[PDB]
Amino acid sequence: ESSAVQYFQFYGYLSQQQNMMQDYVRTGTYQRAILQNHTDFKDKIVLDVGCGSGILSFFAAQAGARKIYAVEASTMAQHAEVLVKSNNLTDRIVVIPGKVEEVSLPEQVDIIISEPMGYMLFNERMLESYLHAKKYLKPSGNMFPTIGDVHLAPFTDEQLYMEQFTKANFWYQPSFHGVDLSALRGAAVDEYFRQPVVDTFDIRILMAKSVKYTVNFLEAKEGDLHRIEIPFKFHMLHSGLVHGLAFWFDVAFIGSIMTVWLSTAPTEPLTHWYQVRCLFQSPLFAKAGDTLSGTCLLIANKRQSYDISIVAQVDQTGSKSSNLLDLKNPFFRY
Amino acid sequence: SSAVQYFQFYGYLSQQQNMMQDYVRTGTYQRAILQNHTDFKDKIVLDVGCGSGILSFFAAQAGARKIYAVEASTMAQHAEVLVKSNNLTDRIVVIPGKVEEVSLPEQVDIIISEPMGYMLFNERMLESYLHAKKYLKPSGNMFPTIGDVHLAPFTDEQLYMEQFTKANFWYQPSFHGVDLSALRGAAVDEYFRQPVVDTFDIRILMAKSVKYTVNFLEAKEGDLHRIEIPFKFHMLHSGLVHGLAFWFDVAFIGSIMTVWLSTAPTEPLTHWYQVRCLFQSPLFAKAGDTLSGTCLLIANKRQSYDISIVAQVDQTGSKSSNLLDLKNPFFRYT
Ligand SMILES: NC[C@@H](CC[C@H](N)C(=O)O)C[C@H]1O[C@@H](n2cnc3c(N)ncnc32)[C@H](O)[C@@H]1O
Ligand SMILES: NC[C@@H](CC[C@H](N)C(=O)O)C[C@H]1O[C@@H](n2cnc3c(N)ncnc32)[C@H](O)[C@@H]1O
Repeated sequence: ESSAVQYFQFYGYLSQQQNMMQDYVRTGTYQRAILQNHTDFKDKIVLDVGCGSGILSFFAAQAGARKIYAVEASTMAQHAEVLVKSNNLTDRIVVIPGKVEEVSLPEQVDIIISEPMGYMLFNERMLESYLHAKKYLKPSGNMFPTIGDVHLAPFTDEQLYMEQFTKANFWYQPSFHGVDLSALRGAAVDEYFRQPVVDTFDIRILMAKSVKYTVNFLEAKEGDLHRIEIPFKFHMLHSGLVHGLAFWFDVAFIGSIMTVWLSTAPTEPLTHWYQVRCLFQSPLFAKAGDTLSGTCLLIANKRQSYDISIVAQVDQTGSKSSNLLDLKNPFFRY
Repeated sequence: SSAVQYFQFYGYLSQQQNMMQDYVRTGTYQRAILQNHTDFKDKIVLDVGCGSGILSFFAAQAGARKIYAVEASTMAQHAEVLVKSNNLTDRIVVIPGKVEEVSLPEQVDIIISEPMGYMLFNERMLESYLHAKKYLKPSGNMFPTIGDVHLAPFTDEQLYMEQFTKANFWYQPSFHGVDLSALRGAAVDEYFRQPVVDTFDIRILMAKSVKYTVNFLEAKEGDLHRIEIPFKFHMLHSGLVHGLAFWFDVAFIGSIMTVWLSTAPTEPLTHWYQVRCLFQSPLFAKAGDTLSGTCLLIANKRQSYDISIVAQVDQTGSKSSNLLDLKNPFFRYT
């Protein structure tokens, strides 16, 4: 409820915009996607969903768009309008303060642009507002990004596991200043392992080819994203302990001229999204040739995020791990 | 509304652990309670905001007959588990709820609490601690008994320049084609509004500190809604005053012994560090000059304070006026 207030306050700070804008892979790929697909913009009507500082709307204008509606719900809207004026684009970019679910637009649009992707793609639940915005999209219209692929792969990383395990085991102490805390170990492990780990890693820690789950933004309905079910079956390529699942995502800007990809894969140049790892509370032993199967379930919550459920098992042994994660509250290990 | 987020934060075992592991903090509380055993032996105790229960366990180690441990977060349930597993059900009673809303079955001899935040007053929990005196027997004691806030002018060219280094990101005429320069002034203002949390060498301090004292035995809840701290500094060192540094001490004034808990820069580091409020316009002062003004802390709806600092060099008449948001500190400690 009031969780939404804090969400939009976060985006009101220029300090946050600076960090975002300094992701050169993010900013550069968006610009390339838009400019190299200029025919998708030339003399067209554009909607920018959550424009922030206005940067994507400026790209749209660079690509020759006739009119851009730049919708922003935080007080960043005021700073956007300052930039539109100072950059002499008042005749083309129209900042509209407010939520995209609530504002009126005078016109339907040829193309929607946005950066709705959060950590693990889904965090922030902005994909829903992005899909909601399709009420303004003409029949023959496009969305940038067009689709999104989430990848997941099993990883081995004892150092990470043991760091999180060691923190939780503070609550295994039997005489902390003479007090037995040990009755709370189970609660601590639950809590610490509930946090997804945001950082990057060497790809050599991945034990199988990634499973991918695609969302088509042209086709999906807002309601589809309330419950996201991702089944998986990994064919294990290396033997060892599986400490959890690594997550990343790519998005594609499928234009009339080119498809441009923005990847957050660990094989690609680093972005501010990094990668996301969900640890198992207890690792699963797998041998090469084994199959690790189960289900990643994402359930939309009232905190602009998802409750994550990961159930995984080594088919050959019946060894099973069940995990609950709180995507809203990641551990930023970088 | 932001009270809900406040209590959610303390519902995490990791946040409780953060404070428990502050050795200076937790060890000093234990030593103040145990070394003043006669203030506790066979006595009735109220622990305001018991969290994990750790201070209530210390009161039990010191021989208290009965300890009412009040906790408003869901941490109350975990504290209860610890009381059971430590076989202290007969002596420690966990009462879930806000100290302003629950009922106690009897009046107490002594109130213990750790309600300090940054610059002493952040989080406004001292209002709850003072509110709790409605449960205190006449001539009952409080641990801590008094609190001192210290302020002193500092010089720190590196810290000051940093603000411009960061804000100057906006001072560029073609960021991917966009003139960002019109936002530089707003970016500067933003950074100066955040109090800086980290530690420093005492050599940066330009004058003897002044102190503002709260006597918890005497103070009323309402006294903390507006805190006016006048200051006159007779300058020890010539230089540019880049702002005011803040720290605090509390004293536990027991029957046997007074024990001090200090967060001073001359003392070992605690989880509170120290806090510096910068001046966007610095003040030049020579040794022997007097730097006078007022630091006014005005309580706000976000469990924090709006900080207004006005300072002048009496000899030159040159002044600096500053507004900071204590709810949004910059954590600089690296
Ligand atoms: N993480 C990227 C960020 C900026 C991207 C931008 N393109 C930048 O680079 O500046 C998303 C933006 O979307 C806004 N936002 C989120 N939801 C909504 C909404 N429902 N209605 C309007 N704005 C929203 C939110 O306040 C934020 O400023
Ligand atoms: N300062 C940190 C901590 C000390 C923990 C422990 N004592 C430690 O020293 O380790 C304060 C505790 O007070 C609770 N709290 C804050 N306000 C209230 C209130 N009005 N009513 C009940 N609980 C409150 C709050 O949820 C938190 O658990």
